[PDB]
Amino acid sequence: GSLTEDGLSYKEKFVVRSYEVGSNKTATVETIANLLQEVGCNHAQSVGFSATTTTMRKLHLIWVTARMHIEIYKYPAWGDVVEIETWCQSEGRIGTRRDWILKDSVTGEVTGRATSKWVMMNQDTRRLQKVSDDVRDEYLVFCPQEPRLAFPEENNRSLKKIPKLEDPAQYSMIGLKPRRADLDMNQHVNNVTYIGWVLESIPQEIVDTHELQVITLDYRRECQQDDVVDSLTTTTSDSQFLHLLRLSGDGQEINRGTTLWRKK
Amino acid sequence: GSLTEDGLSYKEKFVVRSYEVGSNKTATVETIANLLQEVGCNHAQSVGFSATTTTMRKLHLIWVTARMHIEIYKYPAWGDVVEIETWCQSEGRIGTRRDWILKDSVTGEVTGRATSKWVMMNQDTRRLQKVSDDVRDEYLVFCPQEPRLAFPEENNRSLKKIPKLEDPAQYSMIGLKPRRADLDMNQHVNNVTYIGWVLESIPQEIVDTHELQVITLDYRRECQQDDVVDSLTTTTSNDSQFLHLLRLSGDGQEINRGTTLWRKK
Ligand SMILES: Cc1cc(C)nc(N)n1
Ligand SMILES: Cc1cc(C)nc(N)n1
Repeated sequence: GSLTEDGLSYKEKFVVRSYEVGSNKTATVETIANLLQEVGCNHAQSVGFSATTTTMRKLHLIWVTARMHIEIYKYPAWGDVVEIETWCQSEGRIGTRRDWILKDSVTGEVTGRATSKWVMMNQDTRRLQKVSDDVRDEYLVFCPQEPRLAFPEENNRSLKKIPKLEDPAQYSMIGLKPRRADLDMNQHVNNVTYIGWVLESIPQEIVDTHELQVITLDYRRECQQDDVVDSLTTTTSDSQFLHLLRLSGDGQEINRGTTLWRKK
Repeated sequence: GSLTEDGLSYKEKFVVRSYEVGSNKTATVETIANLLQEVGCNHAQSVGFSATTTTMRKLHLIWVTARMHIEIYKYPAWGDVVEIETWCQSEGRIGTRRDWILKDSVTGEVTGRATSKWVMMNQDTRRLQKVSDDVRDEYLVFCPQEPRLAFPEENNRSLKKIPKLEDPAQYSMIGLKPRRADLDMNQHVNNVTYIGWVLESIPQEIVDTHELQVITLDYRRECQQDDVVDSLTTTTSNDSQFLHLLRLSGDGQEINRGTTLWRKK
């Protein structure tokens, strides 16, 4: 991978691996979510980060995902080359936004796109807060000044309010515990695991007869290593579903989202 | 990736990804096991396989893993290039053997090596069978004629008999169900998931103060999508040895058994 000519975005090609595809011989949405996360990490290293800034490290402040939205038009097949272009952008005092464009390496056409909202939060306390001093100026030099959105369209699927799933849920997958492979380098549950857990309540018949077109996921709380999750789903409709991830015990909401599926 | 000059082995380089490393910023043993499986799939595709042969597809026979042995000297760090060289070899009427050599792309030294035993199974009835004469002459052209072992040694740990864990187990991880990410393109539980499940019963303190040096894993039965596994472990030993056992939570049907060796950091 490498930064573009202007240095305001990063590009990287990937070859789809055999263990990364589903029954239809095309990359799974979790594989795509992993590749976006990988290209975002490389963009952060290529600009001098480790993701954190100078003032963000002297003060115990980290970046945490608040929302992830992924729209796929074509899933790359096992063996295909896919180029993802990512970039950061300021969103005022709210936080940072990171967008991605998935392209086919042979045809050059956009096969998918994604957007994500990020918030501040103290590492040692887990608050929210916001700052504009050194922090805003530190990443402003690595972001395009004029608006560059992956989903520009006024009133689009990436900015909609997600409602809370009412009980009882139509479908459910209970007793979901994360394992060492689900944790990251800091021993925190990877954000991609929540995507796989949300899709665990989707019926197998829906998966075998439909393709996941859109997936919006709001992040409310972090599932810990010793926690157990309950995935809940209800059909609201193409097929639309409302999702809810909560701790098996108290019923503490950790995630909520929506999925759209097209007939094959 | 690409086949070597003689065409009797395949080489492929990989860049270690951020999501593929553990707490020590080095690739996990499951990531390594995935890269060996990926380089093995590309070697099969490059020689004209898909990894069944012409007679194997006609007779409804497939290749199944019976044993996996992995010995790691150095785990590649996040961002490092690692080149794995794999090759097939006939093992008489028992089956095939596939070996791997992990090397560092910058220093060129061997950072790990692995071996695996494969058997022929009827796709439909899941009945194991000895390799017939017609099948052996189809893949012999893609295997080196003279013995080429990754673990040649007189008494290596890749050919040792693994005993069954006695009850009660010292450590255990109960209620392990596979998810859609654990299944492969044929909806079968990936062989790498069993490695991650075996290590689920290993204490967190052992992981945080030791590095996995050797892992031998015998495959007895396959875990299905709707099955639940119980991982069991017992210490048998500076180095620490453990005996493992994977069994279905219900009936207690053994699906896997193995051993792990760990050295102090
Ligand atoms: C916005 C947000 C996201 C996450 C994962 N946790 C918290 N507390 N807040
Ligand atoms: C040797 C072997 C391996 C597996 C996964 N299943 C069976 N039946 N036999």
